[PDB]
Amino acid sequence: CPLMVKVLDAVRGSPAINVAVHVFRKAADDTWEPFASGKTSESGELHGLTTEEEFVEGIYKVEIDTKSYWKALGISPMHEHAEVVFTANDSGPRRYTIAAMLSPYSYSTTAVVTNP
Amino acid sequence: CPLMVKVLDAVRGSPAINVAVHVFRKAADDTWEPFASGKTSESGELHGLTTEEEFVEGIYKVEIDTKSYWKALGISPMHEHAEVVFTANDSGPRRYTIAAMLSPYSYSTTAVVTN
Amino acid sequence: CPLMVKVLDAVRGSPAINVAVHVFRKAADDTWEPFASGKTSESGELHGLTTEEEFVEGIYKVEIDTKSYWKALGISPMHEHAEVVFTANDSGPRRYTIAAMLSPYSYSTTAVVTNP
Amino acid sequence: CPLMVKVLDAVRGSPAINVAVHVFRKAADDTWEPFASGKTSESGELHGLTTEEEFVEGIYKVEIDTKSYWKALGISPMHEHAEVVFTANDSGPRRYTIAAMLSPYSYSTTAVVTN
Ligand SMILES: [Zn+2]
Ligand SMILES: [Zn+2]
Ligand SMILES: [Zn+2]
Ligand SMILES: [Zn+2]
Ligand SMILES: [Zn+2]
Ligand SMILES: [Zn+2]
Ligand SMILES: [Zn+2]
Ligand SMILES: [Zn+2]
Ligand SMILES: [Zn+2]
Ligand SMILES: [Zn+2]
Ligand SMILES: [Zn+2]
Ligand SMILES: [Zn+2]
Repeated sequence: CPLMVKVLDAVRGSPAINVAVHVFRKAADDTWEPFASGKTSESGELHGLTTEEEFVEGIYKVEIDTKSYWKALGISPMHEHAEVVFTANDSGPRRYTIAAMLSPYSYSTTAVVTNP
Repeated sequence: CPLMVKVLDAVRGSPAINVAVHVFRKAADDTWEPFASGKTSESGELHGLTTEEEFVEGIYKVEIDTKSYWKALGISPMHEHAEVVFTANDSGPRRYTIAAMLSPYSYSTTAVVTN
Repeated sequence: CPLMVKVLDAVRGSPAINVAVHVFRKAADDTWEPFASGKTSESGELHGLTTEEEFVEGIYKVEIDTKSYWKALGISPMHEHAEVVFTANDSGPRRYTIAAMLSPYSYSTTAVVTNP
Repeated sequence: CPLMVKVLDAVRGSPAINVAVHVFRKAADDTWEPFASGKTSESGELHGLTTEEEFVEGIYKVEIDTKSYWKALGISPMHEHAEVVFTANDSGPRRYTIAAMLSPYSYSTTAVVTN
């Protein structure tokens, strides 16, 4: 995969499973145009988002749905999504994995970028 | 302070000094409206952004400028900004501190909400 | 303070208040020797640990007590403590702030080192 | 694998490759006893450390060598190791993955435990 997203639950120490994810690309007029979407697997991973020729140079946003993921805990989180923005391929053929560790009021994200 | 932002440099182990911060609020037409701005102090802190009256319920984005902060290192980061989005909910005015610990390809943020 | 410790609760979005903290210094025989202790304030901070004179060069461990901090949440955490190790003062005086963002199965810790 | 370790470089945005990992268990006399060791692969992952029979309930420390890892950056880190301590199985038996995202003056670590 040119783009893969992986999500972990830092409260229970488990993959975050069946969670919705939306991907956008910034367009000419400055709006976020819809690019790809899905739900995470049993390992907290979402594979198969895009193709090598669809994944053109530009700026991308990843939105992970969190509103009710912690409902069973009794806590409402800081926002309805966890989100990251990244700039891609100003420089060539590269593959990206976006990794997120999530809690209701805190998260850590990392972009791992490799040249095949 | 209804809203304070504090920024740490996780590569050199120090406050991030003199870095630009812009804050926005989501508007009627779904675009981001300019809300408040300033630059961090000697301690990495930014006070005085807004007032209890201007800071109504809604959805807010904090943008921290990182385009050149890493140059002397010889590394260009994952993106020209670090961005945090939060919802200010109920009833009921709260005070917010947004803390961000920054590296070129990673970041950890935390929102602390009191009252 | 030559040494200050600050603790945040990443699950509830609050300072972590009334939490026990232990500090140790490495000895010759390679055992950790007790060096200072206390409980955090209403701001999640612990001030007054040591003096400039007592805070000599060496290797230090900070232990934050977490066993039952999240009991009211229904979760047992990954360990009875969150711990950090650091190497101190190599040239001239330096002041340290150890900051920790805590959840049951994850944490983020940062050392901020400043020249007075 | 009953125990897997994975290491990421948060400064360059890549897996941490060929880095040394030593694992210990808290012994009778309260000292750390050597338990298992290895080096990370091209993916930043370390598999094959132990067996279901050897990995009994107890307290374990994972030590990641970082002394010379950012020398080429020009910075000396907060300490010569990154360390995680966890209690097992507590449980038992579960499978553990310890993930660490590393910078010179910071780190983030997460234990994922499955049955
Ligand atoms: Zn894939
Ligand atoms: Zn959604
Ligand atoms: Zn959002
Ligand atoms: Zn203030
Ligand atoms: Zn800006
Ligand atoms: Zn941006
Ligand atoms: Zn103090
Ligand atoms: Zn204790
Ligand atoms: Zn311990
Ligand atoms: Zn070694
Ligand atoms: Zn394996
Ligand atoms: Zn060590």
